[PDB]
Amino acid sequence: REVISIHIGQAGIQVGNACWELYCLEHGIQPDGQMPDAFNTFFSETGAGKHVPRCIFLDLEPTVVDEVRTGTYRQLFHPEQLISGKEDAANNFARGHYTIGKEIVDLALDRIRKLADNCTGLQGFLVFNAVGGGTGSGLGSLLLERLSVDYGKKSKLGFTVYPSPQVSTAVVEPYNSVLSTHSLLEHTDVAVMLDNEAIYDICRRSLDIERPTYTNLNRLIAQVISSLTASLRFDGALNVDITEFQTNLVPYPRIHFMLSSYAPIISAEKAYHEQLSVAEITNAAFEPASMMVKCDPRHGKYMACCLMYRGDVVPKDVNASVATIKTKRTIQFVDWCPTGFKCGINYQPPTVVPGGDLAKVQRAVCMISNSTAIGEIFSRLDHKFDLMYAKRAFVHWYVGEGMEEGEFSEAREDLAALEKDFEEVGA
Amino acid sequence: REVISIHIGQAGIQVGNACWELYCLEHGIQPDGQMPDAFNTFFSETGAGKHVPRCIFLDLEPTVVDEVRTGTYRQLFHPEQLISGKEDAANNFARGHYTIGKEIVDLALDRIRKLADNCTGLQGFLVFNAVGGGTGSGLGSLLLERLSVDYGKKSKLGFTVYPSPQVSTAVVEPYNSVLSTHSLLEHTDVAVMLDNEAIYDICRRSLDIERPTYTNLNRLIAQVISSLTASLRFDGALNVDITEFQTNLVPYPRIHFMLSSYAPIISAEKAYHEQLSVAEITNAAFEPASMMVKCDPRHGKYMACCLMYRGDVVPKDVNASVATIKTKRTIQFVDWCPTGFKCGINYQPPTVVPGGDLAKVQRAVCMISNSTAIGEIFSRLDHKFDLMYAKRAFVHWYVGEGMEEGEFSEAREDLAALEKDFEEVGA
Amino acid sequence: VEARLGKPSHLLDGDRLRQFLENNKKVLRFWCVWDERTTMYGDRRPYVLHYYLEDDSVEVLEINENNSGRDPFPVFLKRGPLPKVAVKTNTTLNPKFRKDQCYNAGDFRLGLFINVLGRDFYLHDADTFTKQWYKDNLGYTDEEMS
Amino acid sequence: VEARLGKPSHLLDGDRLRQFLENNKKVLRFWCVWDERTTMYGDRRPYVL
Amino acid sequence: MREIVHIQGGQCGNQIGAKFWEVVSDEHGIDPTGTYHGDSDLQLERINVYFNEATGGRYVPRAILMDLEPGTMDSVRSGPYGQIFRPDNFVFGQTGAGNNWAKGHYTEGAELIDSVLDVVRKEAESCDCLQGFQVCHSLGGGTGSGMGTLLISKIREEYPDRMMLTFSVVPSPKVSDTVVEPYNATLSVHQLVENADECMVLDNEALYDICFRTLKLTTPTFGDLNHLISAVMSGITCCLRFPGQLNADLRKLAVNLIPFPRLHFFMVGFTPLTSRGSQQYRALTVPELTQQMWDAKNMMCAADPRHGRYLTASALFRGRMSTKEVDEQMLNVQNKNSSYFVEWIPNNVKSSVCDIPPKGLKMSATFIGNSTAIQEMFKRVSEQFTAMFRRKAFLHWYTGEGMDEMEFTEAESNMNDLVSEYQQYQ
Amino acid sequence: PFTEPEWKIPGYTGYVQGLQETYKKTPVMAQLETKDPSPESFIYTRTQTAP
Amino acid sequence: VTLESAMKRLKQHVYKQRVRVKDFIMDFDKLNSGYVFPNHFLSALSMAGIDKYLSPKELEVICETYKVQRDATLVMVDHRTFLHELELVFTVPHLEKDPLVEVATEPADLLDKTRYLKSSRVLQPPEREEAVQAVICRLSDVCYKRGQPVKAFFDDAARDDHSAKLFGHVTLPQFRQVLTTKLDWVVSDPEVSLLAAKFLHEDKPEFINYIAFSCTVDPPE
Ligand SMILES: Nc1nc2c(ncn2[C@@H]2O[C@H](COP(=O)(O)OP(=O)(O)OP(=O)(O)O)[C@@H](O)[C@H]2O)c(=O)[nH]1
Ligand SMILES: Nc1nc2c(ncn2[C@@H]2O[C@H](COP(=O)(O)OP(=O)(O)OP(=O)(O)O)[C@@H](O)[C@H]2O)c(=O)[nH]1
Ligand SMILES: Nc1nc2c(ncn2[C@@H]2O[C@H](COP(=O)(O)OP(=O)(O)O)[C@@H](O)[C@H]2O)c(=O)[nH]1
Ligand SMILES: [Mg+2]
Ligand SMILES: [Mg+2]
Repeated sequence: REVISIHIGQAGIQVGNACWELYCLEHGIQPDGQMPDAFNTFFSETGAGKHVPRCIFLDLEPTVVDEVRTGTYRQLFHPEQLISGKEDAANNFARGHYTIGKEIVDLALDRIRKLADNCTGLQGFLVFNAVGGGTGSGLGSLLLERLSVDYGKKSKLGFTVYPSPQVSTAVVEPYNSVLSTHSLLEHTDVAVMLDNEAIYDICRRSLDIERPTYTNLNRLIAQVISSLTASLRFDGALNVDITEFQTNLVPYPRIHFMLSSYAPIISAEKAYHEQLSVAEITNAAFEPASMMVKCDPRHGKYMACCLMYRGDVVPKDVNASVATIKTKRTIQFVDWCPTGFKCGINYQPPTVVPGGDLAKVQRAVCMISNSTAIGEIFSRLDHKFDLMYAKRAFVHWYVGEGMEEGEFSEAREDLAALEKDFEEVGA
Repeated sequence: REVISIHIGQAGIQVGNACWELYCLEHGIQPDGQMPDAFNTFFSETGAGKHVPRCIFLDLEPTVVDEVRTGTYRQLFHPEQLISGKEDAANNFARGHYTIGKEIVDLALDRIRKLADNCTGLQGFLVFNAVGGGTGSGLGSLLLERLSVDYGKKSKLGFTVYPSPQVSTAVVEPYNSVLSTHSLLEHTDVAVMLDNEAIYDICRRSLDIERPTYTNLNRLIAQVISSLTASLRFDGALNVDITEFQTNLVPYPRIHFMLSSYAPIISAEKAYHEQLSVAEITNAAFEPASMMVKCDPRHGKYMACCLMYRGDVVPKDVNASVATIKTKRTIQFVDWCPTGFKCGINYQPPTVVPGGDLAKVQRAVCMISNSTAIGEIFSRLDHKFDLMYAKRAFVHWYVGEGMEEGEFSEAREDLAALEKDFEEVGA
Repeated sequence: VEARLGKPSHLLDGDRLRQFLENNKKVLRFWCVWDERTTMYGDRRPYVLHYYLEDDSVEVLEINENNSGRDPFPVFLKRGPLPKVAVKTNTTLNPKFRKDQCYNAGDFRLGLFINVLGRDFYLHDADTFTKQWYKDNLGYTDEEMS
Repeated sequence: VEARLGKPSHLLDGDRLRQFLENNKKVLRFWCVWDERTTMYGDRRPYVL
Repeated sequence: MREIVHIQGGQCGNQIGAKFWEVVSDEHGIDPTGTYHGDSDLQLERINVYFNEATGGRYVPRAILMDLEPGTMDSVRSGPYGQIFRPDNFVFGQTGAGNNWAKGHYTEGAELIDSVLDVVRKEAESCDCLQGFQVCHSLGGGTGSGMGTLLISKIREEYPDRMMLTFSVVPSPKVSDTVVEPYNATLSVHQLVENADECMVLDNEALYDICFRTLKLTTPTFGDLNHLISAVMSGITCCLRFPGQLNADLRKLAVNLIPFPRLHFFMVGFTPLTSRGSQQYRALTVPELTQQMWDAKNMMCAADPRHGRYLTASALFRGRMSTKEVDEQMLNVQNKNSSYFVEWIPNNVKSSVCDIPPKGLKMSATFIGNSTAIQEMFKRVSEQFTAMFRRKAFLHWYTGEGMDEMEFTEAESNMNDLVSEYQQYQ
Repeated sequence: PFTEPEWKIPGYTGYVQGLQETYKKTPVMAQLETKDPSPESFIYTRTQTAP
Repeated sequence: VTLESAMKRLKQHVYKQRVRVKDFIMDFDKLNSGYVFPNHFLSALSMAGIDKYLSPKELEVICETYKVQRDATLVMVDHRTFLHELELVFTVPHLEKDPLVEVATEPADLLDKTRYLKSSRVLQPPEREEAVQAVICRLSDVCYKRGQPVKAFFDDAARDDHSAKLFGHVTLPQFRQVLTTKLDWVVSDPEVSLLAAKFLHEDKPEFINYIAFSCTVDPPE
């Protein structure tokens, strides 16, 4: 049961740099690749005393990939996987999706192919990208298109990073988001939402970090990845595979945008005092100040929730813990869904990183839910996309690449169709 | 079972510099002639302990030959298996075939004659020459003619270096190519095509040496030769003699033109990351980008194929590996041959020259295949012949040497028949 | 399960390439003498013995004398790992011999008897590389290698 | 740059005419003898300078 | 991979550009001999963007000096780091335009430009991936603008798929060096707004105010002003030469700054700029670098940015910094000074962090603001033009050169509607 | 034996300094005659004899 | 890894990148009393981005040598003594109390400035250094007689993306290939091991300094 993981763009392959730094420790694999049977789903045992991941970092600019080639994980990867172009998409969706993507995706998927057949029990894909940029969204979409036509039924889990309402590093990003979701809406299967701004709050409140850089954000994202996927590497008391997410959380073929959270985000000092237990880390997963996505879920109603547990958790109490949550009336479920949880229990506790910031906790919870609040995010993006568009601002770059006004007027209505399908399903 | 090889021309006796470099170290023969059963096929032991090669080097220019006489392999070759004239043929086929050819070739064959003397089980001949040169075309097509009247029944394995389609070295190549091809047909039983662009391709694609030279080319030619001759030297589970090519690969007395392919071509650093299996090294030998002759084996249809293997190879998966090959529609066989595979397996892993661009691998595969896409090569080269011909260009170098106009018209008409065959048989 | 779903067999077994890389062309050569004069014909005879450090396999090459009464046969024993013990054979499966059962380079002591398939070869010499290797790796003294 | 645009070559390097004026026909003459007898033919021979 | 070729026109540019190479040489650690003598390895992974290895550790700049008098060509090689340029690139005429736009763009350019296009064509094809061009020139002189302008238009046809940066100082009535400045600038500007992709506006007027108020230099010679401008040019391309957390190459900037094709005139700045007296007294964190950045007195243009609104704005930070601390700063400024930012463009600030701060500093920054206050710098010039051109004063040196009366009426016309459509978006 | 790089093969058309002054000797011995000559040889008297 | 090894390695990195560490340290103690928690001490180094360059074993050794028990059951690390060494690298603070002392312009122990110009490392066995000089002597002679350029050929294996790249360095197999195939002359395994041991990188022991190798096998002048 193996799974391949591609990373696209500046944000994608930087996050992945923290994921593989994590996996090599979860299986005792040194960076040079040799141990001093769980690895099988991430690393193909090659040669003798070697392991090479199922991963391909690709981008258009060399600076962020050739950094890994000279990094500390030089020998870990296969130098054929790390693709790199020459000229960046420059936050120009049309540039990475119609000009530069047209030459590089053929080299991309023709490499994904000889990673697929090298696998045996391929479950699915899981891709990383930030939709604000040009290459992460532009060719990230174009790449996903040709995967769907090629495999079709392999579950594709897209872990995206959306633009935040207030904090943002680009000015054309509202264009690049609407254009990106025009495809991701219908190609991917399980698309997880993440903001940079909401994660900034977590580090300040619970980790008491007052100046967190990207190195931290990408670190506690890997934990969410390493948690929902640990149900494959370590046989748990109640397993849940990649396909379960596809059918437990998607009530309609368009509503696949999952709010994620995690608990406990605890420091090494406070780990001593806090009496960690199950009945409170379950509460800690639902408080709106702990989800990685900037939205108030109390404004909507949960479509369905999913709860990954790790470490020392017996399933008597998760039944009890979920019971009390459904007794509390501050969080309410949609009337279309009386039974509203996908419980999940594993055995291997979280792993700590020497030099990291999270403590060695006995247990942890990774909640991946589905709400009607996520409409507000698309309700928000659509507005500030409409503001700039009324003046045709910045358009002459996208048009100037070779695209046309058509792709804008017709993607604007798709988000209109989507938002209309949230206030509908919320009835 | 012994075999003698003649190296003719500038190119032929440079590959022989790289061929005989491999043999002496593969059998642990020091470069002076002795060691600090299986060599019986190549090196004839003599006197105390000193082994001497079964091979002759003749070339009319005394420059390259005496380099060997003062190179690193001085004590290895004998004083007289190195024939050298006084001046060259200078890219003029007629000049090599009649004027100087007559004066040296009877000294040549009357040396081979005492090479078959000490030999007892002579399996056959195998030549090396550049059909585009002055000696490769002249002194080969003169000697090949004179050998077939002495032995006749023995097979002849030609490793000829063809002029690349667009890349070229001399100007009068398309003349010396057709004049030799007219004489290659009726004497050489099995002729293995070799290019110089297609191998400049492989050094750049796989071994990714951006600016390769000849010594990189000759080394991996010396591999294919050793790979298809290994059955005689070592023991294998399923071995194929040098007469199999005279019966498993030639359906018609004039359709004898083969493509070659070798795998796995991998440098040292990409080696241990990659997963070396029989599934892909059998696959690698079939992509058009992994041949030694610039032509697309997709355009035509394969008449017959023979797959040689080396090293640790279990006979099970070689069946399931070629079983898939038949089920790929991207390649197509000819209906006049429903079964066209010849698998040969041997136990010795590929020896790597010290300081080579290749890595130590557990196994390797060489694929010698006949097809009809070769019928395109004799056409595209034919086309450029007529252009220089209507202008009688460079002709007076030929008639001025002694030859005449007829063999210019008829060798054009000889190859003319050859085009109809690869057209008609492909139907 | 992996074998049936498609997976390289050498990967299935494992720990093969590592030894090959370090000892690719390392061969310990010994000169054995097989005394047999006590049987009702024939005589005693010298052979050699190759121990391939790459695969821990054994190969016994028979050397031939000029005008011997023997037909020339290059090899005397195929290149397969020596059993070193008697194993209850199964008619269906040729026995799978583990390294512990098979001979090891540490077993040849230059004066011992080797039970090669019942034949008891008395090895009595070794090459310079083999002597050096034994001193390097097994801590043998100079006198043992004599 | 001056040489391209046209300028007397002797003025480019300079300091030529000064010596020529002061020493116009001043020649130091020496009588050298070249011994070579140690080679496998021929002899030693006088020259001037 | 990504390459920049650097062209320097006229006296104003060659002297600024000379400082630009003495600076960039030290950021990579190569002495005036042209050999490497640095310490960090990160100095050499991206020297191809600015240098070519010649033979045995010699690196030559990818530059093309050019002017119409051999005077500057002597002085540029006088000082240190003059012995690095390739002598072949020293293309230069002999006569001298004499502060006449028409002579630089019609008379001498006719006979020298064909030769500088040669060497430009050589340097451009000699590299693999051209990122763009980097022109250092002026806007008041004759051979700076008029000669440098024609070179631009000769290129945009040749490489229409590349960027083009032109750091061009502008004239101000307080620094009024020549007499025909209004005739030269307006003539020059009409061509940048068509061909050049985006230019950084500079002027010697504001560069003096910096050197008095904050640097508190007593007698700032041209060696310090050009040394300030060299820093800004050396900062804009930091995301090419050094790894950074949030990379932003040249094209990633343009598409973020230019909303409409004709609005590509930027004002710039640089922090930290501190006298060597108050250097030892002040705090160096991220908010300091920002309040000194958005300080209206830190802009290197004589245009008060609080007299207009910022269309967009950018800030390239350098050094190890906390990307939250960087970003929430840019948010605060946009919430507090809510009026000075455009309404119909949300989040008008792009940020970028690079991991290698300039030589000696732990942390720096660089401001690039595409404001609408830059309109006045064209308003004060458009009237000086129309004040002289009303009586055709000084005209017979252009009419007697190839220009007609139409072009001046056309140049002021285009310059007029340009200012019209800054006021339009405000 | 004579196996150094300085000695040359009998079939050596390359030039050897001073092979026009030899006779009745095999080539390898002739290359020895030039390097370490015998008092009777002309190559000895053209080099090491006093004038 | 011992303390001095880890210490000079961290000193080299902080001086070459000019990284401000005090920012990431100050926010973890609001009180300016020093003695930051050990987790926050490791956290601040992760923030500064030193994790990529030094090994966690090395960060562990630095923590244990600066750790100090403020109490019998409480342990902390006084970041003030540590920040003291980190500016002793750059300058000498409080120079006003002592004008007579002279400070150097840069720390000489941390910097090479000639690693691409000369091979500074020495072999401790004298006969080993003897052999390495003998082989380069023979090789320089052959290169000067033939007229071959050396550095031009190594540019190939370095520039490519399919190799684990590090400027001024090629790994051992590519070095050997350029050594025998691209260049004419032939070198055996013992001398290759000597050539590797002299120009080997101490950070990453599998990269070979071809720039220094070319510069010493033929000077440019
Ligand atoms: N969580 C997280 N987000 C990041 C990181 N780096 C960049 N981002 C986000 O990525 C967004 C833009 O996408 P990028 O990946 O940086 O740019 P891109 O997709 O590579 O497109 P190009 O810049 O043209 O190559 C920014 O707004 C950041 O919020 C990171 O390290 N961690
Ligand atoms: N692949 C490969 N081709 C070679 C090599 N040497 C020569 N050639 C080919 O030989 C062709 C030129 O013909 P030559 O063989 O050199 O000439 P010739 O046959 O010796 O005839 P003359 O020059 O007249 O004596 C070129 O097109 C090369 O492609 C070699 O070492 N490897
Ligand atoms: N910043 C700066 N400006 C200069 C320098 N030298 C000259 N200038 C300005 O350049 C303007 C005139 O440009 P000029 O060199 O005459 O242009 P050109 O004659 O066409 O080359 C004057 O107003 C000066 O203020 C310098 O070193 N630094
Ligand atoms: Mg990016
Ligand atoms: Mg020839």
